[PDB]
Amino acid sequence: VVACFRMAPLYNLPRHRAV
Amino acid sequence: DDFVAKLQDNQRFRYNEVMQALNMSAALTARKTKEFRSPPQEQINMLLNFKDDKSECPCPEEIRDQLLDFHEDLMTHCGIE
Repeated sequence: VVACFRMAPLYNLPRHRAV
Repeated sequence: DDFVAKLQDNQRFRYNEVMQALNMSAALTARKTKEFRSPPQEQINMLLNFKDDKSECPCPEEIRDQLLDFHEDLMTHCGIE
């Protein structure tokens, strides 16, 4: 269930997209 | 720039904590990683619930404080206050 739980973390995104 | 960096660091640390503690339960880990499996826009709309007192946001009090200070500085600069 680990892969299903891990879908799209915000911390993995680049800084500008998160900004 | 720095607010989102602190938020990202905390969201990574909390994910590390939940991955360490996932062995405790099966369905409680489910809500806990609901946040991490949510789409990024929903994640950040959830993390930006510092206002009022609903408290469903899991972001810590200090990170709440920098945003609450910047917001009142911006309101003072806009003249609303």
